[PDB]
Amino acid sequence: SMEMDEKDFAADSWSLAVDSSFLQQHKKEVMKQQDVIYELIQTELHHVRTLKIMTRLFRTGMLEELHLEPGVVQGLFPCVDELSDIHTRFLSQLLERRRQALCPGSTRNFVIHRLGDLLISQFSGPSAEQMCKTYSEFCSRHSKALKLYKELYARDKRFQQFIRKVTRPAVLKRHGVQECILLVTQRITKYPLLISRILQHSHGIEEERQDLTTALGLVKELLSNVDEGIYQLEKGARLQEIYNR
Amino acid sequence: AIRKKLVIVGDGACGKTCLLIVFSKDQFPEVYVPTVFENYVADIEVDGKQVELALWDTAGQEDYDRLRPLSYPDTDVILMCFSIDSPDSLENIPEKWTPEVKHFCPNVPIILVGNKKDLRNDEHTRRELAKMKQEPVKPEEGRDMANRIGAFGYMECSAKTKDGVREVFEMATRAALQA
Ligand SMILES: Cc1[nH]ncc1C1CCNCC1
Repeated sequence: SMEMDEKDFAADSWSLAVDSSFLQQHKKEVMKQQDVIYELIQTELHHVRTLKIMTRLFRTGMLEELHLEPGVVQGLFPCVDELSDIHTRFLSQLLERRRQALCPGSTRNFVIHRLGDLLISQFSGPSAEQMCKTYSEFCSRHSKALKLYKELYARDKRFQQFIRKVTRPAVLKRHGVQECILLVTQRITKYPLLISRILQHSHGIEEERQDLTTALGLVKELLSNVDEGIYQLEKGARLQEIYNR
Repeated sequence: AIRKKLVIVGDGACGKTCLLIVFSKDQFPEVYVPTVFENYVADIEVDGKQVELALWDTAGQEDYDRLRPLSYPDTDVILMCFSIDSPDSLENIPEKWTPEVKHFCPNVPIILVGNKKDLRNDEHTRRELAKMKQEPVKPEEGRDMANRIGAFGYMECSAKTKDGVREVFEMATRAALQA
């Protein structure tokens, strides 16, 4: 993550991120709504960051230092460039909505009143088709990626030294290869939980409650679609095993 | 330090996300209680052995039968949660959660955990449940379910007051270290 965004999302909540004199100007309900919106953006910032560790630290490091067979790095990190493109674009929109809302003379005091429309746009049309296609492909190659990682770590000395070296810093404690893959898989099912709690504190404006209710519906449609398009790929699976599923 | 993996399973309102948060921060958050839990690697020393315990949640995955099993690979210990204020969450333990965890995590120890133990003596909880001919889960009812499903053990905790939280995770570490 870039320093500017880390500092903007360093506090545990929106109420601790804004100036206490700005906080005092809002009702309890608005503070509760803003706390959950900040949690969604802070968690999106961390998710994009997980994808950067996978592309820049792991994937790219293996291509430039190790001698792996063609298609090995792709099997370890399936769809990572596609995933990074979806979530970096979604993060840019969420961060621009926060920035537009900043008070003049402030880099931290803001209120987001209209998140619903952004969520309806993200989980509809082409971008929803791309999320469905990319996660259906990623989640079906998840087990193959894990088994390929374990085989390499156990049989290749240079691969094991590479892993131990780039995962040694304490800031990478939660982000080993297998942990990054499970963080990405679990991201999509975090969305209805966050959106439902935002909705619970967004009854003040009838239009906003309707837009969040629609966006929650679209997220659930996407999840049901991804869930139904998953079939775990197995390295060495024979056709007979596949059509006898 | 050895690396072990923990996954917590249970119904949507069993309090599993709150249990992971309170343990990982060593505090019940005073300002904001997070909606979700990403992951955490806890440094734990139990009975003289140092372990890095990776913590995972299944919240959000309850209605997605093909996405949910993706959390199970290489799990070393399962915390199977239910809420003590919800006898209905205990009923689903042998019917749905136990056959799933035994299928995807064969031979992995399961610890049955009764969450929100503080609500056993909560009058609002007692009045609400009595409107559906019910009462908070009794200690023996939790023990008998853990015995029935083949759990490694049965434990109780309160994420709200922190009581029993540390003990559950130290015991989970001991279970993960076995044979
Ligand atoms: C095969 C499967 N996917 N999701 C859940 C399950 C279970 C596993 C235990 N037996 C019934 C189906």
